[PDB]
Amino acid sequence: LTRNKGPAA
Amino acid sequence: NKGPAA
Amino acid sequence: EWIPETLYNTAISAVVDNYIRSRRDIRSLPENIQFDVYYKLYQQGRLCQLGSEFCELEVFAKVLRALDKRHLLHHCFQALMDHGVKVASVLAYSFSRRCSYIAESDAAVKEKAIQVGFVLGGFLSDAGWYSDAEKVFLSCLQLCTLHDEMLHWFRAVECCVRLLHVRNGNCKYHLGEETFKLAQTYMDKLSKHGQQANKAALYGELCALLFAKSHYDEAYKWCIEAMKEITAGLPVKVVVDVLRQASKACVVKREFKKAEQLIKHAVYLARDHFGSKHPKYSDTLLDYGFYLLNVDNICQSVAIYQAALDIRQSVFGGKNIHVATAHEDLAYSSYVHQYSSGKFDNALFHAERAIGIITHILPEDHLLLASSKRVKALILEEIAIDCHNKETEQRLLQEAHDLHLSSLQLAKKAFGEFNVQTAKHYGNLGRLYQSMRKFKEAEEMHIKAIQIKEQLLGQEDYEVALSVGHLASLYNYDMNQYENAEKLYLRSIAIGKKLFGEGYSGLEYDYRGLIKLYNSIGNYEKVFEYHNVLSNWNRLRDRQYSVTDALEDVSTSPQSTEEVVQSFLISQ
Amino acid sequence: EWIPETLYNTAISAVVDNYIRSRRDIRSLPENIQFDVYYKLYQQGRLCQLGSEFCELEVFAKVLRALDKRHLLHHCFQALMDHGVKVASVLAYSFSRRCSYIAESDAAVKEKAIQVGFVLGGFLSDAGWYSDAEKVFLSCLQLCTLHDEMLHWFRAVECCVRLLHVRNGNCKYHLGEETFKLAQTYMDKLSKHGQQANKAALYGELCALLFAKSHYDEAYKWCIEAMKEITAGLPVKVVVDVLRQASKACVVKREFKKAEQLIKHAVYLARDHFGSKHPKYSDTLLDYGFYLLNVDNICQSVAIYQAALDIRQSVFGGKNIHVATAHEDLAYSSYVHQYSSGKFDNALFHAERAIGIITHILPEDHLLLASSKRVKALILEEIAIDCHNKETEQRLLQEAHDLHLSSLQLAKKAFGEFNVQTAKHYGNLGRLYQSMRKFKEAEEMHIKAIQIKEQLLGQEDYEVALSVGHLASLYNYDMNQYENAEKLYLRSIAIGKKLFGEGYSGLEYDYRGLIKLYNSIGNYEKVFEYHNVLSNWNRLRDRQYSVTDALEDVSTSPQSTEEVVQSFLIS
Ligand SMILES: [Zn+2]
Ligand SMILES: [Zn+2]
Repeated sequence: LTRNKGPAA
Repeated sequence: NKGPAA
Repeated sequence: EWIPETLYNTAISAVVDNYIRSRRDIRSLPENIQFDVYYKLYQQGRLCQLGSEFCELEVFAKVLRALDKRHLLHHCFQALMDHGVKVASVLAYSFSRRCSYIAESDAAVKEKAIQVGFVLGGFLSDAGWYSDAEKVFLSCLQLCTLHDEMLHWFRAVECCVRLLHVRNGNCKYHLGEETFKLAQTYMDKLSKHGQQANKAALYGELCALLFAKSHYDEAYKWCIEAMKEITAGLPVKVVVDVLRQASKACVVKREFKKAEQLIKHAVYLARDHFGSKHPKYSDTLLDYGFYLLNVDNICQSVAIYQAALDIRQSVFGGKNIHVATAHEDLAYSSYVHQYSSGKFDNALFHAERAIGIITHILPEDHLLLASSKRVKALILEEIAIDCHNKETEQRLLQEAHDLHLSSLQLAKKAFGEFNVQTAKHYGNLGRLYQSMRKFKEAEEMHIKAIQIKEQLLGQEDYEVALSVGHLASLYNYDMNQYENAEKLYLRSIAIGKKLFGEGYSGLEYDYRGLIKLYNSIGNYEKVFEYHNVLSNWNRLRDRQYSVTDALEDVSTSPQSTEEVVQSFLISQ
Repeated sequence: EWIPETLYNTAISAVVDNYIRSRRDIRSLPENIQFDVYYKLYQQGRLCQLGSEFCELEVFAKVLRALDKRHLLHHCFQALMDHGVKVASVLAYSFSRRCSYIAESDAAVKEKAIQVGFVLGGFLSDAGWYSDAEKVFLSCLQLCTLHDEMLHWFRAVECCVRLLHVRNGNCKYHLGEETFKLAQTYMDKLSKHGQQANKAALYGELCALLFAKSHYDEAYKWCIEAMKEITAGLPVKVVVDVLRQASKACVVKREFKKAEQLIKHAVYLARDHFGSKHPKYSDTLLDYGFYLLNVDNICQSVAIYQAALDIRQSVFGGKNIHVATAHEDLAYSSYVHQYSSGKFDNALFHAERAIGIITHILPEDHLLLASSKRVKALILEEIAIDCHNKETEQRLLQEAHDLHLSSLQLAKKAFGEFNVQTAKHYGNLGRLYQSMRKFKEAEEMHIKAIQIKEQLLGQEDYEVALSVGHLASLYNYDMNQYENAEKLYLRSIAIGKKLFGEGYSGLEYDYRGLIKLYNSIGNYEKVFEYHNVLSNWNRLRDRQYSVTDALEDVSTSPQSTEEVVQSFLIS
């Protein structure tokens, strides 16, 4: 899990 | 269930 | 037990089986029997004997009069629209012709046509067919403007407020401003004559329009003005719409305590009046899921969305834009919730259905596709990195690239260069380029995202924090710019502490990033310090995140109307 | 960064390496100097030279006055008791020998002996050697009853409060009643001569003696009596000892609200004055964890015992009776925590240590073995069920069958037939006989366990409800008379939700019993309902079960010393 989650949808 | 309290 | 069927249900099955011969005399039945015959035709699967009857506007007018069985009419209508017959377009075109014909008639016939148009447009916009709902509301508005009587002014205001809800759901934002200008002109000349109409519904639709356009500050201002215009005499539909839109507007302004009670009261009002299986209740649960998905509440947001989807999957199921919106919103929520484990079989499935429905009932260059093509893409890259075949890795990365580029172009054409949505597209492109080993322009994408996010949302905001966290993860892991990563990581953790406290999900990611940052520069005491902080954070996540189903957390009989709105107003 | 050794510490190692030549003149050193010489001998491992001088009462008298480094004396004293030489036994005998020599002497020399007796007797009571602390206290009690003066009865009552404490931990309950009656002789005599002696600690010791003999009605009566006479001027060790043993009487009285406000303040008050690594602090946690064990705070009940054992292990060396009792509670806590999982790996090891420590230091007929061997037998019972090999099962059940009756006989001799503990073993034997396939004997044991435990406790008690569940679980499987278990199971759920709510661990095996009972007769209108009950059971307790220990739960206490006392007393 290199990155954070997506901004939004 | 498990047993009496000591 | 095996109770026999009533004579009513047995007579229905004796008329349907002789439908083709007595189709003329059925149209003379009472309005509460005509629906039962048509619903039986739907149940038997004789949709073509039924679609041949719903296409006429006069027959569909009496079917709409049965408000008790509207939850069955929505299912029947949605079963017609994916059957192949375009009932939504035919009814709208027929109503437009009949309005253009009886525009010259007296006031009573025009008023009857306006009422028929209001109920038909409310049904079509309720069923999601927005593009076929303008042609009804536009015809009603045209009927309104002909005569300058007072009720015509008020019903022109009603046409404008209902038509504005259609265009916001149809993502025709550029016409929403003009519709609001027309509505406010009508209400200004209404107030000129000494009477004031209720401004709550119109200002709530403005809140929805500006939040969809990502004008968060003006959305907050307009939801303030909306909730300043809420009285007890308003219909509960208008009231719950205003509260849910204001709850969405409060979250983007980072005022969650107000949004908490707002969305709780909205869900309570939706459950109390409409029911647990109503489309408006499903909309309120969608907004509740958005609220929970924002403030750290992810293990229950999926459960909220699953309840929200299951209502829309039952009231009107199949290929519909509302079911597609529920799938898309759940898929991103399932993407966030299931992100820690790494599996994405279910989330990709719920994202693909949202893709496979919008592409069937909307044009390929529509904004609602853009809000969905991101989510699948946000899943694909996550499936891409966790895969092992390199060809599969590259193919899914390029597919996500195509989806993000199409969504970015749609958002840029719709809103513009300087907006939050375009910045989110830029951040998605940046993290994808990080995933695609193209780190040179990944920094450019991330800095372009942050300079737009922080300009509109301020130096301290959730989207800004997430974007700078992505930039820091890019710097410290792959571009080896360790000095620049420290300040960005500190900014991310600071904004997380200010907004969400110490329970934020991304704090784990940025703490692991800081661990890898300090391991490279050999500062082992900072490694130990942030390792202790990470263990404390994990304990905290294991402490105040208990199993509390949000469908029950809304409780029963909480602070009712004229109380939540008043507390929210005085809390400003 | 290579800090040079202090000349104090450097000179310590300078005389330890030359101990033999300067052995005589080390005893002439100051007490602060003298202790560090001896503590260095233990650190170097020269226990034989360390034990070469603690066997003298006079040398051990000066060492006992190092109050700050008492936690190091306990760790050295236990090291000698594992080293060989019985320094506890010789010191007690040597003190008792010299004590009788000043009976005809003046009270000036005499009063020094009681002061020596209380610090030495208190230390051995702290160190756990109750069999040797009793001989110390009985000697100093004799001096206080020779010359009739107002101060002599003021300390004779101070012997009997501590005599009754070294006989509660030594399981000499039969002689405990006589000491209390002997205490009232001097206590009433002092009261007549214009001195109302404080009946707080002395009444507080019956809160454990009568609790040990399962006299819950009498213990709770003396729980109220002991709690009234508390005073802010009392020593903190005296105060915390009352709260611990008063809280225990409330747990068995099926009262939970007033118990937690007492014992949490006992934890808070002990941690404040003493610290987080003091023997008195660990003594509070075991009593505190007894509360968590009975309120279904099972997740942190193991941790609080694990925390309690680590405190004693860091201070009480190796083979010490206090470590075994700390081992005892942790062994049983893991027994009920790992019941569903079956991971009785550390549960047996703690139980095996509990047998190992006690058998070395206590006689084979001591009652503490009966308490200790009971839990290990419960470990062996569940292990044989989980094991796949039937040859292993038939041997381990018999080994557990060996321990219960040996434990039961010791309970029968000291407590009488009509007591909870004797009926407690009857409940264990009934469950044991279910695994032993002696179903007819299991029926006899269960009815014995339910006609005796319920007879004196009452119709509504926690342990009585479990005893019903043991026999309710019988009729479900072996006897197959489901009508008998239909009324028995209905009693198990009934008492379960009165205090523990729906989400109780024993109720899971009770709701499942009703479905299993209903599944045999084909009933299904309740099986579907009770399947929803399990779904409610599976969530509601786990909704409020999130990880949270108890040391930060108590934290700082807004409640003061008086805020807890009056609240419990008026209610
Ligand atoms: Zn058809
Ligand atoms: Zn030796």
